Amino acid sequence: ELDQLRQEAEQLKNQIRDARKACADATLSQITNNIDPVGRIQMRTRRTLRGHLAKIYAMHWGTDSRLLVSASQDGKLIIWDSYTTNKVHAIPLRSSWVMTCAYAPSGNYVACGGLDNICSIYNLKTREGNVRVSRELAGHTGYLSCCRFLDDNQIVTSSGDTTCALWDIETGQQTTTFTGHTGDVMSLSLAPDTRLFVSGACDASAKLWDVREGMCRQTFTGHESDINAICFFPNGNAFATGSDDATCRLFDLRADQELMTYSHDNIICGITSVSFSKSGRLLLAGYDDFNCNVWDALKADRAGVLAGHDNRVSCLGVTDDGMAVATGSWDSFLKIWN
Amino acid sequence: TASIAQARKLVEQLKMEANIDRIKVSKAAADLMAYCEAHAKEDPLLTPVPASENPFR
Amino acid sequence: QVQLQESGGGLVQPGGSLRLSCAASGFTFSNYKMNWVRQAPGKGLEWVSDISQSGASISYTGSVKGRFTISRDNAKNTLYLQMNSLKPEDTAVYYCARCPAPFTRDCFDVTSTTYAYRGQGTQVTVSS
Amino acid sequence: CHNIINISCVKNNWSNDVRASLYSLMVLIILTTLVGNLIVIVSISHFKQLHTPTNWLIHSMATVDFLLGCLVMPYSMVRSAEHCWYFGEVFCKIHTSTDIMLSSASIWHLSFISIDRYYAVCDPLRYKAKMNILVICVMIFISWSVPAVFAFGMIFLELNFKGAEEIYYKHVHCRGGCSVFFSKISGVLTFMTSFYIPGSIMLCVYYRIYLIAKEQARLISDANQKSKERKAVKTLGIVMGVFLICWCPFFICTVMDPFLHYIIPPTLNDVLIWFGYLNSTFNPMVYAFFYPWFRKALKMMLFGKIFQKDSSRCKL
Amino acid sequence: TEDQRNEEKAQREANKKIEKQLQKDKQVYRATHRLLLLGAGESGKSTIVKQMRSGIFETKFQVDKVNFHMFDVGAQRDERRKWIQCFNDVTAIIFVVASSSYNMTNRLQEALKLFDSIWNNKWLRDTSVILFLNKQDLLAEKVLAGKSKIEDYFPEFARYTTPEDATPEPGEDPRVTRAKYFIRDEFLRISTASGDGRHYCYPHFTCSVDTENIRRVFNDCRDIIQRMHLRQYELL
Ligand SMILES: CC[C@@H](C[C@H]1COC(N)=N1)c1ccccc1
Repeated sequence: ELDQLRQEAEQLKNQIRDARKACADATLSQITNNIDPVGRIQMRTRRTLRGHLAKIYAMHWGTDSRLLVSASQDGKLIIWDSYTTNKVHAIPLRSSWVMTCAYAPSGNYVACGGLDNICSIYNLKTREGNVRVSRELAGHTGYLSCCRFLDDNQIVTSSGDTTCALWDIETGQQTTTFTGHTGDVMSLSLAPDTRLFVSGACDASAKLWDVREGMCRQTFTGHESDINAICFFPNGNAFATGSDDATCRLFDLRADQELMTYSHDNIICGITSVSFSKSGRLLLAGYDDFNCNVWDALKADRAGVLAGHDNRVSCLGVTDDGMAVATGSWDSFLKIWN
Repeated sequence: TASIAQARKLVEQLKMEANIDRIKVSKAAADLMAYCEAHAKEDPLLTPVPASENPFR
Repeated sequence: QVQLQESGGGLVQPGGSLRLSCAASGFTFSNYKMNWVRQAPGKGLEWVSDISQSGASISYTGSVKGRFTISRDNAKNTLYLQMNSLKPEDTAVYYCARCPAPFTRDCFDVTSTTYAYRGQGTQVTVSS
Repeated sequence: CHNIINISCVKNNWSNDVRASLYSLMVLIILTTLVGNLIVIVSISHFKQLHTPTNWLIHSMATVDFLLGCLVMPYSMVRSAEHCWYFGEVFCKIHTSTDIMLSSASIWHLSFISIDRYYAVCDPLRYKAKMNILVICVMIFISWSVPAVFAFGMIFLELNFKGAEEIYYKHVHCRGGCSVFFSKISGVLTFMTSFYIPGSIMLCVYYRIYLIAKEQARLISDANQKSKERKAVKTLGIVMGVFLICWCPFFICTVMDPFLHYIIPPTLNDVLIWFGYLNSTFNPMVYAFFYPWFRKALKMMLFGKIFQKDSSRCKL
Repeated sequence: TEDQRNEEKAQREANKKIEKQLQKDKQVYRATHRLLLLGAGESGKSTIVKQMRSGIFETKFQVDKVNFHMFDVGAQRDERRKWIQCFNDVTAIIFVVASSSYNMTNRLQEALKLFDSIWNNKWLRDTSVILFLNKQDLLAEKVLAGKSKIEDYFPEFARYTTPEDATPEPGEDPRVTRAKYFIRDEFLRISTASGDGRHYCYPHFTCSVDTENIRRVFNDCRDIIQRMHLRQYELL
């Protein structure tokens, strides 16, 4: 009787593939052929934030585009003032393995997590004047890979136990849990309206979840290996994922299918972080070959490179105003380009 | 075994994903194109701004 | 979509010969080292054989070398395991696996319980 | 050496063509010493990766050699190619004093690099804990200072002449110039402070390192077998042969002069002094250029032409 | 602009304090060696841990004034391709094996292949592996009792002979030690095969309880560091 359901699943997959093929009247390149190229993009470092002891693995910008937060494998969660290079805070972590980092949109709270299964929330502006863990969200059986705030209260975490979760911090219980994936979950991205968010997994598939209802609305299976990074298009109707296939790929949500591929035969290294600019015309990517790239998201041509790191670009992020792009690397440095 | 339940949930979720509305890839590409064209004037990375207004200088 | 489908299996009297064919679609076959693993009835998954990108490097589990012959055809996007002179303990569910990443000699989790790039496998029964 | 009244400054018995070639060679030596040390002092400070404490000795042994090339060597170039000072007298003592200071600083930095390597391969677990920035900066300071006092209190205070016959001292002047004169007591004292102690430390510390490397090669070969007799022979041969051949001639000929009343004809003085200076030229060629990491960083400096291979796109 | 100057001086004071604390923490961190306690199933990992004395369990033992970390990665799923990349900065990967589990599924080729996978990983080409082989007593007992089918289960056991340069402790006749030494040329075969000179394997076939078990991790974290230092100086 199991095969009786496998046949129905195969038939439904065939229907989905037929619908996607019917809906692909043309590709992005045929309609972008007659557009002006972005040209060469030369941007050089503007700040180098030093003070970390081990390979920095995460980072996040504040909504004001000035304050920054970075997390390193030495146990330090440092909050920089990127404009002046100053350190506004240095939070000592209980566990030296911190795989994520998140600056709350209001700026009040910060979040970290890693191989300790626990997402620690730090209150930056207690009346006392110091930083103390507001709450340790526990209930994951894997390792936090990326956590992002929806508000000062709620938070969304992705864990290596093949599930995501939406936590209510005021109580510590998982408001909802997302269990659709079949491999690890290695990254996240929240819609500008925050009603949807996508998770990239190690099953070579991205999934789109609705935060309220809590079930995968769509699954995107264009990749062929582990997905290490994911970010939306500023308008929320498309997103881009980087994998160990050594290719970024731009999927769309309303077409429910892959739109474009960004790869080069000379590149076979894995991708570790992707980001867009304030307009979405530049897909920055961070590879394992010590450098980055800047693709014209509509031409798929390499509009530029960012080669100033030594070991690995472990996280990469553009500010909410687009004025800068910070790359935190395994050489224990953040380089703020522009 | 729980494998039958897993298969049932997978079939249900495929049914849930197969019954959504889609638009031609031309339409989605045009929407992304229009967004990039409209917001190109507000992207400092795409169109560099003078070093006077660049706070990181 | 990564999709590995196995064929060949069923009853084979001891000493008989069988052939397992793995058809792989949804990725570039010639870039990933391909493994054959197995799960015996009641036991856990047990690595059986491997074959590297080009087919030049091969390796078998202890109780299999000289008895199973593994090969791959990259033009047809296919993997092959010729099971010769079967023993009763060789009955199991055979699984076709691919290493998680391209251009690597490491193949970490093909034996894991919830690998994503592994096929549904085929049953091999060995008894009169 | 038989003093006189009126010194003959015309003693430059050379043809214009040959003394010009000598000038060309010497200024080549100057340019090499300037450029190599400038590279090893700019690049060790620019890249944030090349900031480990052990690199702040090579970045301070490059400063001494750079200073030696800048404000010392040319004033000996002229003295050697013309046998006549042409820069006065008060610039004489403050020249043969800064020369001693900088030579001793260079050789002391060599000895301290050897000490650092010893604590690096004879106490490895407690290496980064004990070779912290504080101790290494203390080493820099002592190396920079102690020679400074030992030179400016031994030359200015005419203590090298002290304890020796003044007739032989004014005689040892031989028209004066800046022929450095070392009395027996001062000669051996400088031989010990500047060369013998740093040299003995370097030898007693690199013998152990070479022995450890040979033992480690034996173990590795025996284990994983299923080098010009080593990679420790070639590199340590460079590191110690350059130092010996460049420095030992001068000091052996300098402490051997006072006892034997040797006139040391000036050609030997010039050639041995210039071997001494070749040591400062070569220090960066064997302590910073010889090692890959530095070469790779320098290549990354010139990134406008070369493109990395991204691990050479390795594939089985 | 005066309030701007006040805010700038306040931020610089905060930066000075933060940098002082980070310098102290660096003086404490550079003198701390990390480790990892990979367990290939129920192979020791429960008694061996107590001689080095809910995710990463971090213990902090101190041998001869040196500060060793140690990270018993537990509750992590059995899918290591992603979190085994985060331990590339450790000085060693203590790999515990059940050397008596050869003929017991297979816990000796799901751990003998895990070593191969770790060895050839592009991020762990630099991380050495200290290799404990627990239950050697059980292995030898089974071999002496005739339970050893390592001649058919690992049928490449006929050409094998006890290395004439052996060091067999009393009670292990030449034939019984054939097992404990048989699972030393397999991991050593993998190490010899792949090979780069950058990372090394240290086998320590011992029983499940001994005080010579922190003195082995220490004595090999000393040699890993010596070799790493002799290599970065182009010295060997
Ligand atoms: C001029 C005397 C000087 C020798 C020159 C040769 O090369 C360098 N570097 N110094 C000296 C140094 C140390 C001890 C005694 C004398």
